[PDB]
Amino acid sequence: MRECISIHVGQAGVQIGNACWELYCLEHGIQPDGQMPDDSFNTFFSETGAGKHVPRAVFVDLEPTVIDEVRTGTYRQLFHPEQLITGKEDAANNYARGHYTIGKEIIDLVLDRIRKLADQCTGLQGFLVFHSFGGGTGSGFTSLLMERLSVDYGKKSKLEFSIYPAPQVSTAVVEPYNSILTTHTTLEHSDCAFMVDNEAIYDICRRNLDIERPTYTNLNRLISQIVSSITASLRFDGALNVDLTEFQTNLVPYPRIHFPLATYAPVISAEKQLSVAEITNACFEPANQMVKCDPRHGKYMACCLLYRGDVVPKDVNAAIATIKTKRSIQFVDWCPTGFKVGINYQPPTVVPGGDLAKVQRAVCMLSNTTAIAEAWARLDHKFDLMYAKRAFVHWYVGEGMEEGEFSEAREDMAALEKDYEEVGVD
Amino acid sequence: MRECISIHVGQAGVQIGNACWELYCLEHGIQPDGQMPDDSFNTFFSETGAGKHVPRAVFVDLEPTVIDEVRTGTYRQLFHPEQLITGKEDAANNYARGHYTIGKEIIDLVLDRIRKLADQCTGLQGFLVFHSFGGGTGSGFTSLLMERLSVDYGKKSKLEFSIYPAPQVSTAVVEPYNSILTTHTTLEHSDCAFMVDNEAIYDICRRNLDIERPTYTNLNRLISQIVSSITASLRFDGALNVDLTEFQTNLVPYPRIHFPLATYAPVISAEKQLSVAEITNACFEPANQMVKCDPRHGKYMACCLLYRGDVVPKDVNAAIATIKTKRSIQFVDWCPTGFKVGINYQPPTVVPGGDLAKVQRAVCMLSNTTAIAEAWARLDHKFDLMYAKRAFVHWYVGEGMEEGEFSEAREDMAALEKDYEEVGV
Amino acid sequence: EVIELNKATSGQSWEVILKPPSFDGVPEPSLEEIQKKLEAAEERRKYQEAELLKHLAEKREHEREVIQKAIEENNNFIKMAKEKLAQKMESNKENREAHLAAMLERLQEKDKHAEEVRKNKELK
Amino acid sequence: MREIVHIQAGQCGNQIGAKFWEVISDEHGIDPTGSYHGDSDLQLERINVYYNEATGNKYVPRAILVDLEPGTMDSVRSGPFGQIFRPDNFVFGQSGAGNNWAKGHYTEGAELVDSVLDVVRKESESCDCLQGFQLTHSLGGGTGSGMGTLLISKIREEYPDRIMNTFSVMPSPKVSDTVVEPYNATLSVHQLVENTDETYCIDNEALYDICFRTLKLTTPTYGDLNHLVSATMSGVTTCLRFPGQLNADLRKLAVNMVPFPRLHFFMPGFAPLTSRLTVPELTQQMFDSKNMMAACDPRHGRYLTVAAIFRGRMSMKEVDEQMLNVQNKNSSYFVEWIPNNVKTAVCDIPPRGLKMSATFIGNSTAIQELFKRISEQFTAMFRRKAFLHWYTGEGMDEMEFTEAESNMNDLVSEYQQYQDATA
Amino acid sequence: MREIVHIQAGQCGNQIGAKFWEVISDEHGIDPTGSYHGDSDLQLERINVYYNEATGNKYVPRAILVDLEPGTMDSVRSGPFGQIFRPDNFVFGQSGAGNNWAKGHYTEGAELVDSVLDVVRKESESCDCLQGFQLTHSLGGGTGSGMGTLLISKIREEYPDRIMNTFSVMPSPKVSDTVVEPYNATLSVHQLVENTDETYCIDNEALYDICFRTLKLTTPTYGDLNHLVSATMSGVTTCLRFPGQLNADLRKLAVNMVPFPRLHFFMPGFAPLTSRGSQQYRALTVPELTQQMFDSKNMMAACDPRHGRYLTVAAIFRGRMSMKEVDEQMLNVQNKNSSYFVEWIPNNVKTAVCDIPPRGLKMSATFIGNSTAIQELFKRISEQFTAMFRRKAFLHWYTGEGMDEMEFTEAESNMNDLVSEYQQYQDATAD
Ligand SMILES: Nc1nc2c(ncn2[C@@H]2O[C@H](COP(=O)(O)OP(=O)(O)OP(=O)(O)O)[C@@H](O)[C@H]2O)c(=O)[nH]1
Ligand SMILES: Nc1nc2c(ncn2[C@@H]2O[C@H](COP(=O)(O)OP(=O)(O)OP(=O)(O)O)[C@@H](O)[C@H]2O)c(=O)[nH]1
Ligand SMILES: Nc1nc2c(ncn2[C@@H]2O[C@H](COP(=O)(O)OP(=O)(O)OP(=O)(O)O)[C@@H](O)[C@H]2O)c(=O)[nH]1
Ligand SMILES: COc1ccc2c(c1)NC(=O)CN2c1nc(N2CCOCC2)nc2c1CCC2
Ligand SMILES: COc1ccc2c(c1)NC(=O)CN2c1nc(N2CCOCC2)nc2c1CCC2
Ligand SMILES: Nc1nc2c(ncn2[C@@H]2O[C@H](COP(=O)(O)OP(=O)(O)O)[C@@H](O)[C@H]2O)c(=O)[nH]1
Ligand SMILES: [Mg+2]
Repeated sequence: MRECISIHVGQAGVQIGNACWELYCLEHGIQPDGQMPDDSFNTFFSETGAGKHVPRAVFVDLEPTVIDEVRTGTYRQLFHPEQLITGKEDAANNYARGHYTIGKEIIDLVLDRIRKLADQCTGLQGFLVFHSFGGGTGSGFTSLLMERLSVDYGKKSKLEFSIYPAPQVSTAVVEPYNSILTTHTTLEHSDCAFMVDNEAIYDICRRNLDIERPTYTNLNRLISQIVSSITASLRFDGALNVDLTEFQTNLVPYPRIHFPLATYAPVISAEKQLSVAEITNACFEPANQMVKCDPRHGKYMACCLLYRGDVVPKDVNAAIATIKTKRSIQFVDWCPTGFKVGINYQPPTVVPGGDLAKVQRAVCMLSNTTAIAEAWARLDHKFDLMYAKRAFVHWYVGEGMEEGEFSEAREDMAALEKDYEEVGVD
Repeated sequence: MRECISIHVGQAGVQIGNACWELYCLEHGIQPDGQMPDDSFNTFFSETGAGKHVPRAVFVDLEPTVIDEVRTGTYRQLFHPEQLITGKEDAANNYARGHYTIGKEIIDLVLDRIRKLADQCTGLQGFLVFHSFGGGTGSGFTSLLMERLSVDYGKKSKLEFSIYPAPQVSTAVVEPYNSILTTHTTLEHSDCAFMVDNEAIYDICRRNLDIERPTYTNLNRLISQIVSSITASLRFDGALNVDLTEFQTNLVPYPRIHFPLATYAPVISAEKQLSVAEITNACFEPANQMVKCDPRHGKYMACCLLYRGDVVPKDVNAAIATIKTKRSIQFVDWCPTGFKVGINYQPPTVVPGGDLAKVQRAVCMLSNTTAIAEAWARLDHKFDLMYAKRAFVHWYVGEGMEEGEFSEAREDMAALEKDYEEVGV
Repeated sequence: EVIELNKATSGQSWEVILKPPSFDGVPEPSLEEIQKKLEAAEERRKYQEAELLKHLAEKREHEREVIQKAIEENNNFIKMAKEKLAQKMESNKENREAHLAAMLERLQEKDKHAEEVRKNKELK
Repeated sequence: MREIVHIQAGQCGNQIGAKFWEVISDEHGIDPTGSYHGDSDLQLERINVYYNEATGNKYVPRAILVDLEPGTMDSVRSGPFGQIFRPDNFVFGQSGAGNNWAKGHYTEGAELVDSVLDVVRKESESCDCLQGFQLTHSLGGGTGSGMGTLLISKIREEYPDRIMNTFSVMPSPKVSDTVVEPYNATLSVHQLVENTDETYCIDNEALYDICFRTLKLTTPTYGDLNHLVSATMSGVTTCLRFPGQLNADLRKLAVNMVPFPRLHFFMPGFAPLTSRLTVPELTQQMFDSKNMMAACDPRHGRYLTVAAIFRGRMSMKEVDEQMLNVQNKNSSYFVEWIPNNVKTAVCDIPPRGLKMSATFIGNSTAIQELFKRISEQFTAMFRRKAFLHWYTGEGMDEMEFTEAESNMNDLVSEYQQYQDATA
Repeated sequence: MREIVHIQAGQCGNQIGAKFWEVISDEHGIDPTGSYHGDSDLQLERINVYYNEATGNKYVPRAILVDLEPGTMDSVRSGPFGQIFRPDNFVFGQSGAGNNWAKGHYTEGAELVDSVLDVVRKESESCDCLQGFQLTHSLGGGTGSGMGTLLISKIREEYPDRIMNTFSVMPSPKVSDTVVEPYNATLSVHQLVENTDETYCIDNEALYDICFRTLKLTTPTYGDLNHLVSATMSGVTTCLRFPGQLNADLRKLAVNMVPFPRLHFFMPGFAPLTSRGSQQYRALTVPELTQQMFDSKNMMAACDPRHGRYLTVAAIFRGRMSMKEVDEQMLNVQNKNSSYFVEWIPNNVKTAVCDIPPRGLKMSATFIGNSTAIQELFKRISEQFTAMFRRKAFLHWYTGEGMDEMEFTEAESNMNDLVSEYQQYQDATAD
């Protein structure tokens, strides 16, 4: 009942999958072989007759090296081999290769495996798709995947967790091309996309966690907490619960305007208790935003607050009532009430040997703000700098794409930027 | 014999019937089991092969809790199940539901039970019909029943005892509608109708009995005394009003104007002996009428004094002579100015343990005055206030009544008002 | 003026007249009709109930039309996603094979030129 | 007319529904095992209005518990009186309504509604004489709102001659759970105008304000709000449940309270207000806006009709005196073309923990304020078509939205029309 | 993307190619008999990129050795690691091409090239996931330049979807007196512009200048120049050969480094500069290493990077050092020298750090730059070409083998076009 299938695409998607699924096992007491000494963890784990609990998940990558670490690592018995899908060549940072040249050779196998996972669900809620914007696979193969999911599953809910690129940690120059191209093609196929900015997570790990040079493992374990807060409503039986369709209904005022901003608090050094009020106020501070942008520059269209741990509804009410009085937190004309509140009572769990401290309560806020448009403007501007000279476009054209797709993607992004302006007018 | 059959329709008619039949049993010596240790009481009671005496009565109420007051009450062995007609849903305060929806479903059953009683009479006089103006069943079903009795018993007299609404005890906002609807439909089918104004009864209980908030039992006990005075000469070998026909003769010169005013005295608290002259004077005090109205605003057409108990003709004529001297009692031109007097020697009787004290002499005056039209005018006014906005009309139409029946019923009451006026000048 | 009327075992009655009248004299539905009126109201009841039920059945069919319309929107979404995906994939395939073929055609033209260079040498 | 069949739908419907059955089970002397352990037989003379009599001296509520999501009903099973309900009367789907009216009313609700009607139909057939139906739900959510009104519609088609009665909770931004409450409520109000006979307007706006302003509860929770709802629901059903000289039932209430069919939205009121007292002051609460469970000021309009119920030991003469004195001093707030439009009952059994109480059921033209407040929130969202695609995606036309708001603004105008009518 | 097939052609090709194999074999723990005697698994994690695994737990370079002159490969077999190569992968003709491009490309070279393709196909078909090909060769002679470019285009025909990469040694009058070398280089550059994806420009002019001016070598030999070549080749292939945070491969390099297909000639740089077989008394610091990115003295092509702008840069740092400090120095050389980076390719410098330093040095830095200043190298070649071509000097050496004048005019136009488009992008504005 109420199953959610998770799909992890490319290096970023797969490595974040590792952090999340590890965290899920700890949260539910599932050992690395699937055995375990509230039934709603079944939305994310099927069960074999042997009492083995198996993630309802596919890992896909076009080259095998990252997924080979899953196949030989701690949780190598958690997944069935057929869930871990790899080709030979990767997309070489090229959307066109991830979407056509290389991606076409493995897409049917992936859809066959997903179709088998769907056959095991009695009330499939939808799909959660994890990927980066900037990679050749994360961008090109995810676009192909989303389009094929629309054919096979119609309007069945599809939500994304997307890594927005950061120069610091990036290793490709064409990332602004891959970003705009996958955003254009995926836009009409996705119901809701939770964007995560690697730069913001990088900065939070330096400031709050005293880590000089955060590694992907630092970033991914922090990203795991956010992902866990969001899916905790689906995996546990709590006081106030939020399912996939409620996320969409309450965060997405127009089909294209579907990019909520995540914020998580508290992020506390393990080597270093915050109240419901304090952690709620933290979600509206621009430093704790999982995407670099300034919400004071914009208007809120919807706030979804997801509490976990030792949190009573009275304190959330008093916390949100304070928020409603801050004039520097501005909501659009056409939104008489913008708050949706989830409370799950199992505290956040942290991986032993990790940098995050154990806390008795935490909150994750998903807000839909016009201020997200700043992150689109930053991306579009990098795209224009290169595109005005057609720098690197020959690599995409060489794989069969036309230049018309580039301008059609870029003009879709300009329309998107102008939509954010229009929904903010009074 | 001169049998009369009593029909009690709706909660008010049933509960007042209970109070009347208990009082009749006390007056005639009939125990609650039906046994009994002047044979005129056979006009109101039949007799079974077990020697039990049975009220010649039918009770109609579509709410079984009310009829259960009869079949489990103190006097329950008096009645046979074929006399108690009940159903599932009552008329929900809606004349149209009682008249059209319920009445079409039960009228044949009800006439069948009445026919069974009538087949036991050798000289059926007619019917005494007890019912409310304001209830949906008392108003809606009664009026259907009176139409059908006019068909099935064309030459039989029909008298009514009608409970006129008072807001103090009323439970329904639409009682003015039901009152006009049932008066319109019943008017040409009744011979003589004694209206009992719940507010008048309520005030007599507060003032004369020192009851702060009278109950239905308080009201019904006092009403039973008036009914008893009116029927006393049917159930005993009296001299005045000895058959139902004599009521129309002595009180109703004009068939449409058939609504006599009853005045009763004395009403004395059991917690606490008046003369013939005092109780005679009390008959001419509006605080003792059964309907609130001012006879100074009208003219009498007929006037009967019904004495009970220790009353001597010399004392009566003396009392009347004193009244004509000090008061001006205005009869219409075409009627003689005077009274028909009867004495019934049977002493007035009260329920043991109740709030009415037992007296040695009592009197009931029945007068046909044009003043009683004020009671219709009060009712007509409330009707007009609601009907001008068509308030609540859709509940009546929803039961298959036509809106225009409101208008027709209201015109008839205007015509009744104009009749009372033209007679009175 | 007192005029006795009657005497009986349980009472007596007379008439007291205080003045004679000024003026001498007094100034001036069948079973089928009832049943037809009751039946008429019954038909009006039933007609109203039938009109209520017909409005409710009209809303049952709107609900069916709403539910079907959503199913048609889903099927047309599927149908247009599928035709656009196949169109994109075919145009890309053609384009890519065309780039590859042009690249081989140019290298083969170099190959013909090499044979012409080798011919020119023996010719001299 | 004895038996009422009670239905509670969605999260709010089941939370206040549960508290209702708790409160009146206490009053009627029923413990959670269904055993009677009370002191008086007034508690049992009309207990069959709401309870079925089982075999083992047991009383089971005639209640049907509905939701598209199992979570909330598992919580009531675990609540205080959770074991008093018939196990086969829980009817719950799995996927939820998504806070979406169109999902509860069309696609998702349609899949569960015939399972509910089979349980309704089994409860109806074991009734000697079915008085009608009593539904508790919110208008702002997806299940109670959308599926509740679908349920009302289907029950009307199958029992068109029975009274349909709802306790309907109106949303307020002050204690919201979803951003589309204005859509969900306006689509439901349109259904209730057409298909219910009597609706008690329970306004979360007013519940919040009572808790914050008179009860000094600086942060009200649903528990605080539902304590007011349960006190009100016990008060309005008093005359249904306890024997009195008024043989009150659901049809008689409609006949005497509803002068025109569309105008069947009642303002409930309660005194005294309490968190978790003389006769004259009780009668004056009738015009105290602070005591109204709908966020309307009765002195902003006129009462068409009023029912008042007094509970506790007190002088029936002193009650009728002060009721008439309130009516006369306040004559300008009653319509003069419905004579005698206030009816009073007194019942000697007080609610738990109170010695004397008063409860008012008013049909006031000031209820137009509640609907105007929903209309303005609807219009602010709908003029930008905010969140509309989640309803069109369920197959709804935009025209359903405009028709439902036109109908609600018409209701507003009709209430205005009778507020200005003169005799 | 695993295996690379290496090809070395002509004298220069086989000498720098042999040095490359000695150098990386020592970095990976392989001795002249193919046996692994190293002490770290990191040396073996990506060993397959360049080596085949043989029978006796041996490792054999995936290397094809080609020359029209038969003696050069007898010199390779004679060399330190000559025993490591597969004997069947030596492909030898009987007469060199006499510094004649047309001999290598059209006549004698064409008669040997099918034998080379025999060996190429067998190394390629045995690959599980072939990345592509790297060719070492010079542009001034006859075999490496003429036959080498013939090989490239023939291999491209059978493997059109693999990456084609070269280490190409540009001639200089300071090092060779052979007068026709500007002809051979210009004819070869024409081929490389059309048929390779990545070319490292190794300039004998710059190698001589480093040896003479910085190493104070009065008369540098090829051994002195090839020491700088082998250090650079080891440096640029570091990320192909060792496990790093980036899984670098030939295609991902091209995609990120080459914004326009023809502009694929990289300027390599190295620090520190050292003489061959010389003890290094003190290492270098991180900001020291970083500064040599703009140091014309450290460039393997005789161009001043400050005379143009970088389109893209890849820098690899080798040794034990802070990656935070590396990142701070690389940010600051960019901040202060912002005028030498095109503004319209955001984030065009990418850095890697490998903890294994090359033999002999504790720390080292290698730069791979796509700079518009590389046009000074092609201008220099083009001026030397013209000075001869205007006189038709030596043209009968080439027409005697069947060529025409027009093929010379065409290659000169193509190279002067290459120069214009480096200039176009050097002057292009973001505004
Ligand atoms: N947060 C996080 N970001 C990552 C991770 N791995 C890569 N990224 C980011 O993802 C983008 C690079 O895309 P990748 O996901 O590595 O590439 P890919 O999908 O595997 O595609 P190809 O390798 O080009 O076929 C850059 O912005 C990286 O910073 C990770 O493990 N965690
Ligand atoms: N005097 C007196 N009046 C009564 C009594 N019961 C009801 N009434 C009055 O009668 C009117 C109500 O009519 P009922 O006859 O009781 O009602 P019903 O028609 O049986 O009931 P429905 O079918 O539900 O409408 C109101 O004016 C009541 O005050 C009673 O016992 N005594
Ligand atoms: N850096 C360097 N340059 C070399 C070396 N050997 C030759 N050269 C240069 O390469 C060019 C001559 O090309 P070669 O490689 O000797 O010619 P080839 O490819 O063997 O062709 P043939 O004419 O058949 O001998 C001139 O520019 C020489 O300076 C070497 O070992 N190192
Ligand atoms: C405006 O005039 C009227 C108003 C209301 C009523 C009546 C007349 N008369 C009646 O019989 C019915 N009725 C009342 N019903 C009810 N309930 C029955 C329906 O369920 C809820 C409880 N409670 C009360 C009353 C009056 C006092 C309290
Ligand atoms: C300007 O942007 C970029 C520049 C270069 C690269 C990338 C982006 N990203 C990448 O994955 C590849 N890559 C690099 N490749 C390589 N080699 C692979 C091909 O053989 C030679 C070694 N060496 C290095 C890098 C960066 C550090 C040294
Ligand atoms: N008074 C009250 N209101 C509630 C309660 N629960 C939810 N609500 C209100 O109900 C509306 C949301 O509807 P809900 O019942 O949770 O959604 P549903 O389960 O889809 O029917 C909002 O207006 C909430 O404020 C409750 O327990 N008491
Ligand atoms: Mg990858």
